[PDB]
Amino acid sequence: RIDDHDFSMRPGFGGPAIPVGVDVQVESLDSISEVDMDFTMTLYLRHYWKDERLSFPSTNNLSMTFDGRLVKKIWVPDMFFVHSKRSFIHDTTTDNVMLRVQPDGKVLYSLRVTVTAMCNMDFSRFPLDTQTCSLEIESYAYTEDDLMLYWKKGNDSLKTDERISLSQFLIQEFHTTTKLAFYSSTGWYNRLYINFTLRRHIFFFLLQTYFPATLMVMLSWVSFWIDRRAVPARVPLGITTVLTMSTIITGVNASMPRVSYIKAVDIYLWVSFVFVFLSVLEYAAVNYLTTVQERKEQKLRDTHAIDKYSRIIFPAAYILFNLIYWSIFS
Amino acid sequence: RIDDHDFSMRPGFGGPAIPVGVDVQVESLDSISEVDMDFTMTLYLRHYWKDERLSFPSTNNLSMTFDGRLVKKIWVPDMFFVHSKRSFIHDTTTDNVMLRVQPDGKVLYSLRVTVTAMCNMDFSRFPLDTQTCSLEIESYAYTEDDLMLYWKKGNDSLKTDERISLSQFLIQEFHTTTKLAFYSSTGWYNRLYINFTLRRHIFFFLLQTYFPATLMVMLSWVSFWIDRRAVPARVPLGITTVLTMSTIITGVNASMPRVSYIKAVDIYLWVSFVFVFLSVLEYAAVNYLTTVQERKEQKLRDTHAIDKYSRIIFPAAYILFNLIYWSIFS
Amino acid sequence: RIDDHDFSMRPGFGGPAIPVGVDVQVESLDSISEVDMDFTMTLYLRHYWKDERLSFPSTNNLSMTFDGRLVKKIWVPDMFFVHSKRSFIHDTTTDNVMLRVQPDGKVLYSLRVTVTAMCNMDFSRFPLDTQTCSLEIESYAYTEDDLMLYWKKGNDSLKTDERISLSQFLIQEFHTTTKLAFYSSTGWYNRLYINFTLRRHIFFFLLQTYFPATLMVMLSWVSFWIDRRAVPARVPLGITTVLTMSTIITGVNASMPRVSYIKAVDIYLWVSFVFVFLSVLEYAAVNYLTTVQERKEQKLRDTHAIDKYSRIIFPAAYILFNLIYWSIFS
Amino acid sequence: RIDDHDFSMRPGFGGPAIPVGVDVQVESLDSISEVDMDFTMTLYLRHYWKDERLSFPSTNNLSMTFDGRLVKKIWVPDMFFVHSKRSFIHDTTTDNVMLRVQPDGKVLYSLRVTVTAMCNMDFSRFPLDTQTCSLEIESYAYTEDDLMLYWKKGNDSLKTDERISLSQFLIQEFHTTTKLAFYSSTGWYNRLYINFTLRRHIFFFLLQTYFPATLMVMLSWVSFWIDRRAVPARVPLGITTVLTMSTIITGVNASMPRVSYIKAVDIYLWVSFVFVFLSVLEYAAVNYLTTVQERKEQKLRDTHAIDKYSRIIFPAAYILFNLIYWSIFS
Amino acid sequence: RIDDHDFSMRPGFGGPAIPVGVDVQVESLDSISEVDMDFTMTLYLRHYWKDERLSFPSTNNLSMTFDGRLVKKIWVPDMFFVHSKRSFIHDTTTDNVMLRVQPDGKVLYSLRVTVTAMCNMDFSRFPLDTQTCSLEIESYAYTEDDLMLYWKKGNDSLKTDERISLSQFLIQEFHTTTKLAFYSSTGWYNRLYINFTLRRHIFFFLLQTYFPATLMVMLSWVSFWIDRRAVPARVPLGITTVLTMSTIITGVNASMPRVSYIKAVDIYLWVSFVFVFLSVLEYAAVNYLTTVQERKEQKLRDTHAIDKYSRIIFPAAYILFNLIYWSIFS
Ligand SMILES: C=C(C)[C@@H]1[C@H]2OC(=O)[C@@H]1[C@]1(O)C[C@H]3O[C@]34C(=O)O[C@H]2[C@]14C
Ligand SMILES: *[C@@H]1O[C@H](CO)[C@@H](O)[C@H](O)[C@H]1NC(C)=O
Ligand SMILES: *[C@@H]1O[C@H](CO)[C@@H](O)[C@H](O)[C@H]1NC(C)=O
Ligand SMILES: *[C@@H]1O[C@H](CO)[C@@H](O)[C@H](O)[C@H]1NC(C)=O
Ligand SMILES: *[C@@H]1O[C@H](CO)[C@@H](O)[C@H](O)[C@H]1NC(C)=O
Ligand SMILES: *[C@@H]1O[C@H](CO)[C@@H](O)[C@H](O)[C@H]1NC(C)=O
Ligand SMILES: *[C@@H]1O[C@H](CO)[C@@H](O)[C@H](O)[C@H]1NC(C)=O
Ligand SMILES: *[C@@H]1O[C@H](CO)[C@@H](O)[C@H](O)[C@H]1NC(C)=O
Ligand SMILES: *[C@@H]1O[C@H](CO)[C@@H](O)[C@H](O)[C@H]1NC(C)=O
Ligand SMILES: *[C@@H]1O[C@H](CO)[C@@H](O)[C@H](O)[C@H]1NC(C)=O
Ligand SMILES: CCCCCCCC
Ligand SMILES: CCCCCCCC
Ligand SMILES: CCCCCCCC
Ligand SMILES: CCCCCCCC
Ligand SMILES: CCCCCC
Ligand SMILES: CCCCCC
Ligand SMILES: CCCCCC
Ligand SMILES: CCCCCC
Ligand SMILES: CCCCCC
Ligand SMILES: CCCCCC
Ligand SMILES: CCCCCC
Ligand SMILES: CCCCCC
Ligand SMILES: CCCCCC
Ligand SMILES: CCCCCC
Ligand SMILES: CCCCCC
Ligand SMILES: CCCCCC
Ligand SMILES: CCCCCC
Ligand SMILES: CCCCCC
Ligand SMILES: [Cl-]
Ligand SMILES: [Cl-]
Repeated sequence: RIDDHDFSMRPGFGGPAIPVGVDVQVESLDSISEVDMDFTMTLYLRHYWKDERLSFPSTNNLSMTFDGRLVKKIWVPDMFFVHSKRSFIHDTTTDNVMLRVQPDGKVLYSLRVTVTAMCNMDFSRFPLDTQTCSLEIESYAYTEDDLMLYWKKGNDSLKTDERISLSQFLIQEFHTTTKLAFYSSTGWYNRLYINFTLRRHIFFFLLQTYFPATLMVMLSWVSFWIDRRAVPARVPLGITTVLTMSTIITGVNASMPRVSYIKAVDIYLWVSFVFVFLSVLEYAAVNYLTTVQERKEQKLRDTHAIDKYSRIIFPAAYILFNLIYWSIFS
Repeated sequence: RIDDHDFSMRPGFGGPAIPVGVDVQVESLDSISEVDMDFTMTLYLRHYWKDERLSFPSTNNLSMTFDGRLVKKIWVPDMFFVHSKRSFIHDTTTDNVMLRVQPDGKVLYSLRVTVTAMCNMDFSRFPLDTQTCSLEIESYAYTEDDLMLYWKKGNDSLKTDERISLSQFLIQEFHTTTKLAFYSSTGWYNRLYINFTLRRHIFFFLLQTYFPATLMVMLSWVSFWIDRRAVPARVPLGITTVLTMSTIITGVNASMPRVSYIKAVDIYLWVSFVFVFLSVLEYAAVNYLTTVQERKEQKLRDTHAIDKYSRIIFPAAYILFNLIYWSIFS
Repeated sequence: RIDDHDFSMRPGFGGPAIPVGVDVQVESLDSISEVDMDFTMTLYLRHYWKDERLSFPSTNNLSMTFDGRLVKKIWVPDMFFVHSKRSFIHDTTTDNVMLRVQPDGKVLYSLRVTVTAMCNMDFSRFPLDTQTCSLEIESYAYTEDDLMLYWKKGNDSLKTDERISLSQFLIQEFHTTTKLAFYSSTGWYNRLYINFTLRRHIFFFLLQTYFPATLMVMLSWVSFWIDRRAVPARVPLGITTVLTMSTIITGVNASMPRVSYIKAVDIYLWVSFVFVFLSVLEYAAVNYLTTVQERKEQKLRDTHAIDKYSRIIFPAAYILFNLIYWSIFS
Repeated sequence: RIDDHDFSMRPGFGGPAIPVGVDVQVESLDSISEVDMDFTMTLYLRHYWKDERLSFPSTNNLSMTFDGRLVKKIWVPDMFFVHSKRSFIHDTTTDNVMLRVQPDGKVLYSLRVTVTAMCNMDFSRFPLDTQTCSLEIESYAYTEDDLMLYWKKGNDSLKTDERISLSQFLIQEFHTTTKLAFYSSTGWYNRLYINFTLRRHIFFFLLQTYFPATLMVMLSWVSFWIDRRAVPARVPLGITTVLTMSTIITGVNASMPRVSYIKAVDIYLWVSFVFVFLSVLEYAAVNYLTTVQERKEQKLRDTHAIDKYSRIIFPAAYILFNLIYWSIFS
Repeated sequence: RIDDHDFSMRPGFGGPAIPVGVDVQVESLDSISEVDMDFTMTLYLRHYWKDERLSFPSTNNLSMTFDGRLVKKIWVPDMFFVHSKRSFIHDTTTDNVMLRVQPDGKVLYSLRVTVTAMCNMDFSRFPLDTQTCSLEIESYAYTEDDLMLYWKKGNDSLKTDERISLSQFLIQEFHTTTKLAFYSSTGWYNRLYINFTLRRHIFFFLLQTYFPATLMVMLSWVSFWIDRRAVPARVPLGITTVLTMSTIITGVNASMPRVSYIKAVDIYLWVSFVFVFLSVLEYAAVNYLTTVQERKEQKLRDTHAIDKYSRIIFPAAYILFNLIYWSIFS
């Protein structure tokens, strides 16, 4: 009896709020953006409510599935995703819409959607960071006085596919919560949350960034073991180490997020750069002192202490730095 | 009585202009494009007007929320964003539209939209710049004689979310204004403005750009303290420092905005490059003078002054440059 | 008699399930993304079923072709692609839809669609890896009690275009299968699968990555055949070889997948890098020992063993590593 | 009286052609793509014509504004942009359409559109080039016998926003013209043209490209003043200068247009590269001659002329090249 | 008399096939993608057929042009592009559709469309390659028994714009062909082909890639003319040349197509790399032999043949390689 009723008014229009239950199955997590600070998810969204205007006579007490072109002729709750950037409903080969109605008016409605939603990421410990994210569901036009939104089975209303995986992150700790939201100009609304945690894998970053910089720092210590008389052997080695470290730094910066603070990897890289710089300065000082001594001996007419002490001081300083660093950012 | 009226005509058609009030809540600022000089904002837009054709009997003077499919059967204000590049209305899971009507005909109409709009950025002080942006709302079809547009609550009609954030900028000073606009061929219209100010964070740029250039300039000064007899040691240091500075400049230029004037960072980088070039020329001059002196000695049959004066002159000049630069731009 | 029936209800509504057969012809395989882990396909999809509501009088028992605007007036199966990211129906110059009806109600329905679908990839043997993929077809609203989905001709139902070719992969082993799916809140559904296997071509990687690293290792081995007394000849060669290998590694990393586990190419490149590093350290040790001996003889007042042994030891270790590597990874 | 007419037929159907006037205001120039040779423009397009089927009684002879849903119910001129690649009408918060009708049937119709259209470009003088572009408006379905398209006022029909600007170009000389177009299979049509000129800002390219190459040539000239007995000093400087120039050329080539002819900047860069190459060859010749003479003198048992002549010849040749180059391309 | 007919059936439904002629004017060739293997074209597509149901009384025997909203109420041929990736019809400021009807029922129907279509490119001779491409037009629903598709004027039915051009290719030899296509499940269909040939310009590659590799190979040959006693001159030169060649190869490989076989440019580049490698090995051999002879002289107590032989062998071998290469690949 579609044609006999006005479906621009909710069930119970003018009376108490109508309960609407929600059930979600998560299908996949498609991508994460560190410059845009958002994520994309595909899910099946289910609604439960009753409308006495949709009853029909039957002897079986069983639900029937209808084509889905009928959805545009009846009242349907208006859910939307808060703090989202873009979304759409899949529609091949037809709209991905299910409608099942029982003889007493109970309705099950189901959509397949894709949502891109924002989140606040902290990179102060990158690439050792851990992030938390949430997707928020809320009705748009109806306040809690007209429509009451809740999880259909409480904590049991959220399911996930076994094939959910991201190549760069470990996904854990799915759960659901609720909260009441307030708008100064419209009223009070009930929000539903889907929360989860992401843990990044660190092997790639270690192998591609920490390994080369440490190797170049250790290469800069070769200079201390070379006879100081070979100036065109010790100067080129230091300057080439500086050039290699700078090129590595640029190549790494080509792929990094940009924030108003500095990530742990930046601290590591610039400490290595300063170490190489100080090695070059030390050799310059040694050469100057040797020349001065030669001039004084001419006027009057072995390993230099600085080299033999730096051979111990430099490795100790780097080892201490690494101990503190991997005790803090473990 | 939707079917009993013609809603292609405005309320008060043929008579005085109909007042329309506006109220905006800002949800987020998504991105800033320095190449295209624009920004993307998501907001809630609310309209207020009275229409006697939409009155209905009641007892409680309370507004009732209707489905939202009636927005295409009644008259609605026609507003658009001026100097925008693209925009859309969110439509998952349905159109994000609210409609509330009071018994006497007062209407509340609400939309959720995403808009990309342009702004004129001045990069002459980059990366220390400050920009002023604005978003403009105006009616399209109706001049001020047909439609009167104003802020609903004065300067209290703009609200912002606590989660507004940008990774590169600090946002401040949201406020609203009005101004009359004129088109030669159509008439006079009234604009509404939303203004805000953006200030860039500078630590990332300092560490990634200013620090390595200073370090390379300081490394170019070691040549002054090395014995002038070691030509195959002093020449490679200068040419390698020049090469490293060139690679750093290229890597920096890869990510910068292009303008017909110079930004502060380019001034700093090219002054450093000139310093390294001059150091190479100084060693060339010393070598030539030494050779000439030796030739004179042969035909007749200590530290060269240039080095001992350059060791003082170069750091003093660079410090003077840094003082002037960081007093001008700070 | 389109106007005499209600086509919001399936044929057999209230009774046994309606059998629906499926045929597919694959037209092309468009692209593969190793970052988002998906593939794009264009195919022709065909549906077969009977509907006695679509009969008409005739003497020929021959199919008639109808315009295709009639598709939106009649009941049609609602197939969708499981685990897909986006899809669309081509619509130039009109919708690519065919409708062909026999006098007794047998219906042939055909669409041209493009689908992007996700697939999990294992990159541990990259670039020698073999990948498998599948596309899944299922009904959205009807369970196996309402709709019976099957392959129309069993194994003969899948045809492919002669022109299917990807520049990076060899495509083989197309075949089909079926499985029964379950959703905890809706019911049981029958899934159809299209399976295929990809084999990557390896010539490009052999030319671009393995060759330069081997050449650089053999170039670094030159150091052991140069007289050890030429320190400013032997040190620069090693440090420049390290710089070149780092440049090569960065250039290769620019185009490689990022996973938490190590790929074969990364193992090869970093083993080569360590070989060069060890060569530099060996020369440093030789220089130090020579200087120590000279000082000892002065206090008391030919080829060094290490170089002679390294000329044999280094190539043998590299050849053994290569044999192991190419036995493990084929 | 919309419902009493058939609006598939133009006014005057079967008789003389209906005149249509056009007036345009340009709002912005959004972007320019040198790779694809196109530009993006946003404009307001206005149409003027008379249709007596749209008359109505009135007492004040004043134009009235209608909702804009009526455009789809009445006849409208069908203008399109020739040689465009894509376009759209802005539709937030509704279609940006104005419709004003006078009591005697005169109609004003106004659209806000964004068009991307091609502009052919000659890069032979890049980056000192000047380009011209045009946007073309034409009727699709009606020939000059059915529709007469003209500029509503003349040269005064084009207005531009005060804020139109580009980050790379100076915009000048907006004006209009008309021409008659012919299609072999359909007929003759009127075209309207909007013409403008773009001139590039040179400074950025000068500083980023010409300055480094000149500095590197002047650095390669340093070799001529170094004592010819310092072979391990003179060879590295030349080879490192060549490497630096190659790196600069690659970094610049990352950003340049690709055409079948040669741009000016390529001429400058490759001439500089040839100069550095020649400097290296001259040093090689000097060393060979010195060794030959030394061997002859030993068997029998000052500055070399080539160096003293190169010190004069190289700067003079480069200065002559610059004097010619900056005169040809002005 | 639109409402008096059922236009869901083709003209002649139940009888012989209806002839449809096709006429095409090509407006532009917009882009070519070598990574995707496709191209984009904009064209005007014209159809001719007769329909007695569209006859109307008249006195002038002339064509009448209709609005184009009638296309959704009458029967229209269903052409589509085979092996296409995406396409659309331009719709600014309205649908770019023309419809003309003669009194006897003959119809001219015209569309302006943009199509992306695939092409199998062969890059063996890149960048000296020549490619052929085609665009295919076919009906979707009607077999050759129901609809006869043919060129309206034979080979004179294809016209091309005078402004068609591509920056990287020369376009030649537009012509048309036809063929009969078979589908195993549906039937036989007529296809129309639009052919063209593309020739790549090679000046860009000759300047950017071949020239510097030849220059670096010739720079490697300088070492043979340098006194062999200057080891720290001849070793650094070779290693720096190797580094420069590797950087050049990386920079050019950054942008080139990837295939399972080797392109001509990679053959040239890697042969050059091998030449530089062999020069380094030759100098190492010379140094070792000289040291061995000096040791023999010590135990007993001119230019080396290898260098003077290589001064002839290396240039001649490179010349032979170039003569063969430029004779095979033209
Ligand atoms: C630019 C580079 C690679 C380095 C720089 O210093 C080095 O040690 C490298 C070397 O290749 C070897 C040595 O000849 C060099 C020189 O004097 O400066 C340069 C030369 C060319
Ligand atoms: C869901 O989990 C939360 C975790 O804190 C818990 O507080 C809540 O009681 C749980 N609800 C159900 C229904 O299990
Ligand atoms: C509310 O009702 C009172 C009467 O009780 C009336 O005076 C007042 O105008 C009403 N307000 C509105 C906004 O309709
Ligand atoms: C709103 O407040 C701002 C605060 O700076 C003020 O400048 C402006 O004049 C105020 N406008 C009105 C209408 O009160
Ligand atoms: C086709 O016609 C034959 C008679 O020649 C008849 O026996 C058969 O049932 C018909 N088939 C269909 C599908 O109508
Ligand atoms: C049917 O074909 C598929 C193709 O992959 C094959 O796997 C399967 O074994 C075949 N089954 C039979 C019964 O032939
Ligand atoms: C213009 O308007 C005046 C009234 O101001 C009216 O008298 C006159 O007839 C109108 N002219 C036309 C051409 O409509
Ligand atoms: C419009 O003005 C321009 C100004 O340069 C002129 O070139 C052109 O001929 C004028 N056209 C007409 C129609 O007056
Ligand atoms: C040609 O047109 C005239 C009307 O001008 C008409 O009378 C005549 O029948 C037409 N001839 C043909 C062959 O259609
Ligand atoms: C059209 O021209 C092509 C050119 O190759 C030729 O093959 C074909 O036979 C021609 N057809 C006609 C009808 O002239
Ligand atoms: C194989 C990875 C080694 C990483 C070492 C990191 C030392 C800080
Ligand atoms: C044609 C390239 C061959 C590369 C072989 C690499 C062996 C480690
Ligand atoms: C700051 C621009 C310098 C340009 C120098 C050009 C020399 C030919
Ligand atoms: C200006 C183009 C030079 C091309 C040289 C090619 C040498 C093989
Ligand atoms: C800059 C190093 C100088 C050393 C003086 C002892
Ligand atoms: C070498 C540091 C490893 C740290 C692992 C958490
Ligand atoms: C955040 C660092 C600021 C430094 C100002 C001199
Ligand atoms: C404002 C122009 C500055 C140029 C500096 C080289
Ligand atoms: C080219 C500069 C050298 C200076 C010697 C007088
Ligand atoms: C398993 C990690 C190997 C790293 C070799 C450098
Ligand atoms: C790195 C120096 C090696 C010294 C071993 C005796
Ligand atoms: C390679 C240059 C040699 C010069 C002989 C005059
Ligand atoms: C630049 C000074 C040159 C002197 C030549 C004798
Ligand atoms: C240094 C060349 C400047 C040219 C200005 C047009
Ligand atoms: C055509 C490929 C040849 C490869 C030779 C190693
Ligand atoms: C590595 C090549 C050395 C040549 C003398 C055996
Ligand atoms: C002395 C010049 C030899 C040239 C051989 C090609
Ligand atoms: C096709 C021209 C080749 C020129 C090689 C020097
Ligand atoms: Cl580099
Ligand atoms: Cl480099």
